[PDB]
Amino acid sequence: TQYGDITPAKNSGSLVRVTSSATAGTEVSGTVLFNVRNATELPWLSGQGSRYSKYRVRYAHFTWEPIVGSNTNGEVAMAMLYDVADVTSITIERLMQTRGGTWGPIWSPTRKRLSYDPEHASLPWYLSGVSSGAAAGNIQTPFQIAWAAQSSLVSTTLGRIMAEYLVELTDPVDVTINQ
Amino acid sequence: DITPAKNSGSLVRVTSSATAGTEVSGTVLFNVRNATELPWLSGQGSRYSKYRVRYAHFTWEPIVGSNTNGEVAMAMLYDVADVTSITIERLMQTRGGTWGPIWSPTRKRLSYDPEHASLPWYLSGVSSGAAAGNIQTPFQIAWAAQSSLVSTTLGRIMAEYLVELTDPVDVTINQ
Amino acid sequence: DITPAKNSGSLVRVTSSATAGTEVSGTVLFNVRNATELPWLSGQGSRYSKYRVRYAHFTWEPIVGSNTNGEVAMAMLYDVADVTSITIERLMQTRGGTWGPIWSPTRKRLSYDPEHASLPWYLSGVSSGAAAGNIQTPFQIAWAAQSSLVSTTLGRIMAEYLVELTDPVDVTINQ
Amino acid sequence: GQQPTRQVTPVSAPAAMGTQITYRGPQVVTQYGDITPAKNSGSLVRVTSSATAGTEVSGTVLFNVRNATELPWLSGQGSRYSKYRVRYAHFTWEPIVGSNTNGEVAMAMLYDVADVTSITIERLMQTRGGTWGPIWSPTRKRLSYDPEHASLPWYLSGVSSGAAAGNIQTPFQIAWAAQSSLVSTTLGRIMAEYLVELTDPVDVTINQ
Amino acid sequence: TQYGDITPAKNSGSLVRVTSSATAGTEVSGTVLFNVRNATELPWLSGQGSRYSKYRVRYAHFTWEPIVGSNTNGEVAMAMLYDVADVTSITIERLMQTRGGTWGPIWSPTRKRLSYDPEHASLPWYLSGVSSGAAAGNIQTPFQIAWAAQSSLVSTTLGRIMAEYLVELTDPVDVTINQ
Amino acid sequence: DITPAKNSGSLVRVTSSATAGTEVSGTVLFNVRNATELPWLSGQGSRYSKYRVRYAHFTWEPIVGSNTNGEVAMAMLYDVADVTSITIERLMQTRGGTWGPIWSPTRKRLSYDPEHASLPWYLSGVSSGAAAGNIQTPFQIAWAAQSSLVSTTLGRIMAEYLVELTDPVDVTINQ
Repeated sequence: TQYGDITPAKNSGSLVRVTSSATAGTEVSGTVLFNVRNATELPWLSGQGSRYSKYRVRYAHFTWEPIVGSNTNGEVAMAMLYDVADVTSITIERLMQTRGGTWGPIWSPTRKRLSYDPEHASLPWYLSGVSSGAAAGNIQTPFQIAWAAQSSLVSTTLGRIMAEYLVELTDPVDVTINQ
Repeated sequence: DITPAKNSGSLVRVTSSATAGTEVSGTVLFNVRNATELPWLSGQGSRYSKYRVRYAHFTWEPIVGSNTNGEVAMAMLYDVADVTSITIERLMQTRGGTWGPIWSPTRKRLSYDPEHASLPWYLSGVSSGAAAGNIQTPFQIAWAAQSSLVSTTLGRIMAEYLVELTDPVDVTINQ
Repeated sequence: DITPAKNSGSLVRVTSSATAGTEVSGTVLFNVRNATELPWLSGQGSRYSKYRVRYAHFTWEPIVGSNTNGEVAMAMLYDVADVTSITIERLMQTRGGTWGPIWSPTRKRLSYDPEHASLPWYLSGVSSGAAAGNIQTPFQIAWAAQSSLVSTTLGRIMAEYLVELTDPVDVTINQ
Repeated sequence: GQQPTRQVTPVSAPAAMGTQITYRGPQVVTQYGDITPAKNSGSLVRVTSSATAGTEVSGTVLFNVRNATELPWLSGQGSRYSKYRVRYAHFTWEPIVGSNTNGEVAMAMLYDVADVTSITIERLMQTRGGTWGPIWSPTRKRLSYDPEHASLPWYLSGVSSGAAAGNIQTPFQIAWAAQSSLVSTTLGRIMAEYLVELTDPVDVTINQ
Repeated sequence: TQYGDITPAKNSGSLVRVTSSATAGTEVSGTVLFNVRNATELPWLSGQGSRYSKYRVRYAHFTWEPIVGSNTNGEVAMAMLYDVADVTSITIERLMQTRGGTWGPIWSPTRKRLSYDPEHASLPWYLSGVSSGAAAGNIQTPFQIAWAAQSSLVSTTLGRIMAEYLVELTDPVDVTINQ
Repeated sequence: DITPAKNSGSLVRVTSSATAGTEVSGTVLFNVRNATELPWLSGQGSRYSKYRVRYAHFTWEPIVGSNTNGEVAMAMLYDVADVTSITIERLMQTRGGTWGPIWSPTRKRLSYDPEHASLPWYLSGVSSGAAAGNIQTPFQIAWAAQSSLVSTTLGRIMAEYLVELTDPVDVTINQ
């Protein structure tokens, strides 16, 4: 197969901004879908997912980016999920029991990054689509990043979750038709 | 253990718009259980659990004279969901886009790219729904055409394929 | 570190002159940020600082019947400044000139010559001006056509390319 | 028996992190060809907090042999040569604040003298060269120039006003953005070590 | 790439006629752009620049051609510039400090010729154009020849500046469109 | 020391006879100083003393629809003197004869045979006379055409060449 058939998208960026609960010390959870179509958290990537039919993730590393001082009193955790249907009960003690679970103090930048395991992809090429539904979801997104944090600080942004990746897109499509 | 089904056939017959010059668009699902456009193949799909496409080539087949005006276009889609907003200009910027005058037999052909199958073996099923559809259909052919003629049949979209089927199943159960 | 964007698309749609037999000319800038004629590509150009063209092939796409009179012509220009005095006879004596009856799909194609790029990597920018333009655009397609028909759309100018982009940039900043 | 179940890593933060820097002097040498390598280092920008707490502050720097504002030393060299090119250039963040402080910083590379608006942290993070981190800590990964992708084999030592003229005289720019709970306080500086090759001498008076 | 794609233009010719100031002993300056489009000083070359899109200079040597006797009292100087914007303050003492600067007595034909340095070209292929402006200028012309002379003689032509070159043109264009 | 000038262009535009079906004939001198049909080249010929043709290919370029009647023909002549009695039937029995329906782009092309140049290097001159002409022109293209249409322009005769020039000369002197 010739050159060009696969287009690599290598870049990084802020996945999400993690901000504390309005009630001091209350865990805050979240789940982020890794898509070429998640325009909210993967803008740069989304602008391309939209113009290609299929895609696959070559590699993706996630890390915690703190933006609060050393005296802050919080904790953070991340793990990788592979079922779009898994969206509840995201607690810290649970992420610490699921694949890649990384926990640490709020002020500390992640040392041992969390990474995608491609050799276990549920399928060769995922679809650049938006069809709602659990099944449809798992066929359009390879994995998700579950996270949970907590802090005595009230309604303050603690930091972000960074992502350094490289994904390959294939089969160009018209932005409009492709939706 | 793996059976190859090699054949060809007419997928669809394209008819001019009621309003001259206006575009007519469409989309065809490529699978072993598409009785409407891939009849011959359906007789096979009906008796095997899984399958995958080895190769598939699509072309334009004219019925009109070289004088007729208008043009055709085709491209490949890989999502049962996308079936709207199809137009020549758009198909032209889509994977595999072929085109040309309506009276002329397509030069370059539209071919399937197995290297990027979303999955090794697709299901010979008929379940409804977007997902259920993407699991049963490797791809679809999007097409659009327009002609100065009115409500006349311009031509057909042709298909030449080789499909590998596997895991035989009683036709009645498999549905 | 270098991303290839391979695709095709319709650049322009050429329409007959108000005065039959009279020539209609035009010029298309080839770059990653040309939303008008290279839409699909623009979505890429918008998110990369630099780029360069690996290969690009242009052709004539007829919409009219083989009976129609007139002819088309294309050539490559390498200066955003030159946009006047374009005529068939002239394009024919310009680098890469292709031509032929209006109803006929171009035989030989117009191809890009990277061996002579004015520079290694062009900027994905939108600044106005001749210079700023030559720094952002590797070349343009000049075309001219004439037909016995009146104010009718003759055909489209097609493009097939492979572009290598580099140095990603946030879409908002890059403008 | 089996392998470990987890991996523990001790982490710690000091009251304040920083860096002392002693200037050793610029390095210049004439060589065969017309080539003459200029090597130097220093402060690029003095990054100071927004008057409105928590608000983002930003900006960009042109890498020029004739940018008397931020690269004064380099200007002296630029004024005497006609052309040049960058061998390497690395930029880095240096904190003046205690680890107690809140905020973050980020920087990346741009290649069009015209792109100088809408600079923000979240946006620099998705731009090539993106580096970032809590404001109080020196930047681990540095920002380096990529000369293999230069648009010009040799850039010009000129000062013409255009946007194009600017891109013909500048190989790249440093975008940066930061925010902090502190108000109108100088957060830190962006340092730079680089090496450029000047060529084709010219009387300074004329080179303008 | 095949034969013919690049057309070599090898020749020489008079660049400029250097004539003295109306006021005895006053330095006279000048700048000459090396273009396939400078019809005033590079006629032979210009007639081709006009019919090609791009071009590059393989080599170019400049020399002083005196046409006044040994008893004449003057001096001449040349140097090479690479910024079209550099056009003022052209004095002899300054050319003698810029690249290739050659100075000598008026009656004496240049011995050590001044030459273009291609390995330092700002760009691979220059444009055969005329768009005014500094930037546009530097993209259409690779370099210029700055010169200055002076002599007790009044308003008399001292000599010429010769040029022996070889430039390669590429991408034919219609003479009219190309402007 | 030897410069190659590679390009193409329109030589002549052929127009139908006043009397339908009647033949229209013509002949084009191929040289570096033919401002009328080889303009671009003239700008080169004007500044070189000698030259020789590396390769030259001529073709028919239609402007009419596939319905139009009539035919075209071309052949190569090697004597400035011969310009009379040109007719299709005759060109067909002459070296390099190409032909075909008027609306159809020539299949086989007319090519120059350098192996038999009457001389190594031809002069870039403009002197009048048969001899003076044969010394300055390596060959000419004879053509003839006829069509059912009346006084309409049928098409153009195209040329693609590579010419080697030598011994530069000031344009003014060289004439």
